[PDB]
Amino acid sequence: ADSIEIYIPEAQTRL
Amino acid sequence: ADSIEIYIPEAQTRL
Amino acid sequence: RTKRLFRHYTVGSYDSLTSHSDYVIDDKVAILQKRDHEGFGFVLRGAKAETPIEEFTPTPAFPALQYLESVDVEGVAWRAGLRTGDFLIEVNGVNVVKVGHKQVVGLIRQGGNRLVMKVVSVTR
Amino acid sequence: RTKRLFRHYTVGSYDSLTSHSDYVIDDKVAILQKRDHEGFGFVLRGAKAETPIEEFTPTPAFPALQYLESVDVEGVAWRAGLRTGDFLIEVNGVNVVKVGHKQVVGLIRQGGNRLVMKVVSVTR
Repeated sequence: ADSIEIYIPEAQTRL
Repeated sequence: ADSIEIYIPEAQTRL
Repeated sequence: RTKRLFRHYTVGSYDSLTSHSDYVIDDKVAILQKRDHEGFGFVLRGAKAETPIEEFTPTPAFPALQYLESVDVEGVAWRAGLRTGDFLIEVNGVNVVKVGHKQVVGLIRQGGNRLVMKVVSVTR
Repeated sequence: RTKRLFRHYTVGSYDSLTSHSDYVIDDKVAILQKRDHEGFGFVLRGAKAETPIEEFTPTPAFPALQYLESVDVEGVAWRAGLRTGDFLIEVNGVNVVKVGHKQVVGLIRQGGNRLVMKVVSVTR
């Protein structure tokens, strides 16, 4: 068992 | 020592 | 550099990735100047109290008693940067964090065409 | 009727009174028709991922990966009922809850001038 925090990258897109 | 749940009345107002 | 905090939680070989964002508490001062006949363009909502509720305890989730239920778009408050869900901290320099609804509304009406509000936006 | 739920915690003669209001999950459908030159009027933001993230787990606070980071007031999406912070659930009959940004964007673009979406709003 484990609990881990991670930054997942995000993108922005104007539509 | 106690943890109690209570409702408080809320009002709305247009300004 | 654009990114979001998630939590990876695993136990018994079952996995779960959930969003895990820190509370962003953003305090701002909004200054509202309306004409005699227009309204400030918002609906205020919160706890009724004939006197301040001293035992109220602010949390990141819920910093104060009175908040913005709705803001009319293109209205005065909207243009002044106020948005739905902002919590009122000060009204015309007066601390309202623990103040009953009737009294906060009073303070607002007293100001006439001018309204100065310190608010906080909580997002996650 | 119009009332909020507050928790009253007390221990050793100290009191706190805090509000613990649950998240509202409000699903809606939007139909968007634009002109060739105009935009839909929104900025989409969400996790980059080549393939859907199977272990992603929707929570009340965060139902899905791609969300509306802003919506142009009186733009096409706004008129269609979309608001800032809406979570994308389905895009042209494709489930996108767990889907990475590039692919969702690709679906939106394959649609041309028409976009039909299930989205979810969340508030506290």
